[PDB]
Amino acid sequence: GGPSVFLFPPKPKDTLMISRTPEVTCVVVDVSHEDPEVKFNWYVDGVEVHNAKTKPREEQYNNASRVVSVLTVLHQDWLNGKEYKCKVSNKALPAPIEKTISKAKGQPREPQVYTLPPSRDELTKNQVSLTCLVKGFYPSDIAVEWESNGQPENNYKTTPPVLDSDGSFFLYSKLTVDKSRWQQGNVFSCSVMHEALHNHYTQKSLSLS
Amino acid sequence: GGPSVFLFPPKPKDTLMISRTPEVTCVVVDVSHEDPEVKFNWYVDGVEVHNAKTKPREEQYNNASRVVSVLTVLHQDWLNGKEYKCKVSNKALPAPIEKTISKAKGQPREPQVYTLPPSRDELTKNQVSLTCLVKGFYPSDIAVEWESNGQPENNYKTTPPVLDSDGSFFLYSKLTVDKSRWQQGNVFSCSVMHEALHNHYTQKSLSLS
Ligand SMILES: *[C@@H]1O[C@H](CO)[C@@H](O[C@@H]2O[C@H](CO)[C@@H](O)[C@H](O)[C@H]2NC(C)=O)[C@H](O)[C@H]1NC(C)=O
Ligand SMILES: *[C@@H]1O[C@H](CO)[C@@H](O[C@@H]2O[C@H](CO)[C@@H](O)[C@H](O)[C@H]2NC(C)=O)[C@H](O)[C@H]1NC(C)=O
Repeated sequence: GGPSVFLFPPKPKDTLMISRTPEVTCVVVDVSHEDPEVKFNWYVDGVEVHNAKTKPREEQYNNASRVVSVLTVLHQDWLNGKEYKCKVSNKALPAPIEKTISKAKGQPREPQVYTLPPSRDELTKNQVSLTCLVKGFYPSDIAVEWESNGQPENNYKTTPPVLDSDGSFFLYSKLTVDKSRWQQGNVFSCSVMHEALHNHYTQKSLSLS
Repeated sequence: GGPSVFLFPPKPKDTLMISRTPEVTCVVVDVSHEDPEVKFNWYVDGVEVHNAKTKPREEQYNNASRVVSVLTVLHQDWLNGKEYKCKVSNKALPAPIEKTISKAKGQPREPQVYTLPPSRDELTKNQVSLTCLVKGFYPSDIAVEWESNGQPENNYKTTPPVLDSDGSFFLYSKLTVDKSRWQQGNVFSCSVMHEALHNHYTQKSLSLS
């Protein structure tokens, strides 16, 4: 017994590209049956708005319900620091629950992007690691991708952002390719999207030296 | 109203060095005042043991209490996969809460450790990044450190372990030094501790080529 509220920011890639649709998501869990109806009020910088959409009710595994409201946001509103408030009114609540999110505050800093070839030690293995170091960025909302000849690469993993000692963030992205592709002289690229880059996008290349 | 239980494994460095003292920690939060007393029963592979120690009661910020029991463990017991069960008996509980932890199961895999010098692009900055790539290890319990001339370095950060595509883990550790120290020819070392290394320890060096 007891309903709670979680509020999620848009996905980094979505806020950075005008072609994409950034959304903020209000998730209500433990919806007491005795009180199913949930009213959502949305506010952007205090001003109530209405372009939200409540997706189908989902059935939890505890005799309770999950109701999700999704609010489409303007890229520029999000990047400019506007606050999004989701107001959840229920009967099983002493008062409406109000949650709030916004972009992290603080001076945006531009990611420095560095590509690092495999250690000579790794050339004895069947596959090698190509490393993309992304550092010095703020806020931590970022997306990183790898590609070669214009097509996405499958076998890569990216660390979460890590808080660095100067208050900015860094991460690494590791791409794994067969040693044969590397040694031939194939060219690989690390793409980085972040608000503090020109056109929200930079890429750095890496191939055999 | 309602008491819960969290169970924490020992610290990686502690299980790997015989000189250190690995402990498992049973944390009880929301200790209903009406029922303060908490009895701890500890079990190692089902066998009850008694070398635990209950640290001073702490006062939460919700009219409830926090009681912590700490169990000293044998390095080899932990690394061999023995299960640690913490049994919390309280009056405000329908039944004693039993929680359980053990080392992650699965074939231990040896970390491959690779040191990577700064990208040539970074030599235009006042400080440079020295990168230690640690990959292919299992389980994810690991510790990484940096040093030069036998002394620990201050300015480094290590990513959490990341699940790689073959089911093993990797991480990176980034050491930041003034460009001047790098270019002079100072030698830096990345130390790695993990159960699947000989003597639970390896290190790799990195200096100007
Ligand atoms: C699922 O939750 C509902 C409440 O949301 C439980 O229902 C109530 O059951 C009590 C009997 O103990 C009745 O007095 C209430 O009037 C019921 N309320 C409603 C809205 O039906 C129900 O018992 C729960 N299901 C299970 C299997 O435990
Ligand atoms: C802190 O928690 C205690 C219970 O752990 C609360 O105490 C009880 O208060 C009710 C009155 O509403 C009494 O009928 C009970 O007998 C009390 N129990 C005990 C063990 O004292 C107490 O009210 C809480 N403190 C605050 C400030 O809310």
